[PDB]
Amino acid sequence: GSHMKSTQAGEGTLSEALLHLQFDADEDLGALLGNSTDPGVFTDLASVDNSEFQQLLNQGVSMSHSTAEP
Amino acid sequence: ATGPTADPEKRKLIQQQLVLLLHAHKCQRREQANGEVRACSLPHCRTMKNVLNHMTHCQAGKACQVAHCASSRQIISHWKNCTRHDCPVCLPLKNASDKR
Ligand SMILES: [Zn+2]
Ligand SMILES: [Zn+2]
Ligand SMILES: [Zn+2]
Repeated sequence: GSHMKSTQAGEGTLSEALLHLQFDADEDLGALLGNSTDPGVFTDLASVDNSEFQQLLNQGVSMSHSTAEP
Repeated sequence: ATGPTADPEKRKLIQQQLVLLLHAHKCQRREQANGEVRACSLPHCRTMKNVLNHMTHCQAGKACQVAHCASSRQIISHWKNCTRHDCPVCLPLKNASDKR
């Protein structure tokens, strides 16, 4: 976010954002969630509740966004 | 006269949030093992790492009223139990993790 050419929508940006990052293979996040959870929070990824996260990620990297943070 | 029951933009947000969450947890974890770390490819890491710092002390599911705490915990609880070999949202991350 330090520098940018233009703030405009595009194609293949999110698939590149996926293919060029690192995931939970060499190390993982299972330790911060604790030994016990609440199944009332459990659902399918295609059924997630995230409309407030939509506004956080609209501040930069995506296929189409309203702005780009410094 | 009404909208559909499902939309692909929800799959794009959960994938853009999941790929950024899995990065932010590895970013948070590797910091204690390295003398220095480079600037991340995702700018939202700054805003999401503050949610992770709360979440190391939170596990109450839907009881927490914090916006990102419940949606992040919902992703991790799925990640810890899903048959990721055939789940359509887990599948692309499962494949992208291998750089060969
Ligand atoms: Zn980071
Ligand atoms: Zn919480
Ligand atoms: Zn799954």
